[PDB]
Parts: sequence; C-alpha cells; structure tokens
Amino acid sequence: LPACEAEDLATYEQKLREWHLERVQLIQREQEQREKAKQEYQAL
RNA sequence: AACAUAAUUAAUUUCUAGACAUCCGUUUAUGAGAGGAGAUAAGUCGUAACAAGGUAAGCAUACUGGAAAGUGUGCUUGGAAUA
Ligand SMILES: [K+]
Ligand SMILES: [K+]
Ligand SMILES: [K+]
Ligand SMILES: [Mg+2]
Ligand SMILES: [Mg+2]
Ligand SMILES: [Mg+2]
Ligand SMILES: [Mg+2]
Ligand SMILES: [Mg+2]
Repeated sequence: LPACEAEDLATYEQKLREWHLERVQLIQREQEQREKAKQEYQAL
C-alpha cells in the first residue's frame, strides 16, 4: 500500500490540473455566449 | 408572437395569442279583400255573326252603350258590283 499511495497521489495532482483547465474552458465558453446574447438582443 | 438555454455522449425550449359574431340582402309559405278563366246546366233579356243574316264582314284605334254591340277614321276581301 505505501507504494500505491505515491502513485495514486501523483495521478491525483495531474487530475486536479486537468480539471482546472477544463473548468476554465467552460467558464470562457459561457462568457462568449452571454456576450453574443447581448449582440443578438441588439440586433433584435 | 417567433426568442432563449445548452454543448468534452448530447439536447432542451420557443415554434404564439384573438376574432372568424352579426350579415347587407335574397327566396318561399301564410292572404284582409278584390278579380279572371273554365265547366256545371233548366233559365232570363235581346238577336250580334253565318244567306246581300235582312245596315256586307273584319283589322288597328277612338268614343259611346243592359248585353251582345253601335258610330267615326284609314286599311283588307277572308263580300257584292252593271241601268
Ligand atoms: K252587324
Ligand atoms: K243577324
Ligand atoms: K255576309
Ligand atoms: Mg249585318
Ligand atoms: Mg237590323
Ligand atoms: Mg274595333
Ligand atoms: Mg252612338
Ligand atoms: Mg250618328
């Protein structure tokens, strides 16, 4: 078990960084659609 | 009235809401009362037509009359025409 903890903890740090990047993408995509929504109302 | 969410399998939602009510008219039935035509069928009043029907007849039209009918004007023969 001691050896597995080191391996699992290393993967855990990688997952945290992967999750952080994916979360930022969702936040950015949300901002763009909301900005477009304003333009759509301006056209409407 | 027609947008908005969502999106590291992908989908959700919108994609509406009133007013289609009277009609203006148009047909038919009802018929106060007033007429017509026809038939019923013994009658009444005249004798208008058919004979040159006893005023030759008729047409259009006008007027007149119990009723057929009478009179005028033009027209027709589906009348006559030698004294
Ligand atoms: K006569
Ligand atoms: K007569
Ligand atoms: K005659
Ligand atoms: Mg006569
Ligand atoms: Mg006579
Ligand atoms: Mg006459
Ligand atoms: Mg007279
Ligand atoms: Mg006279």
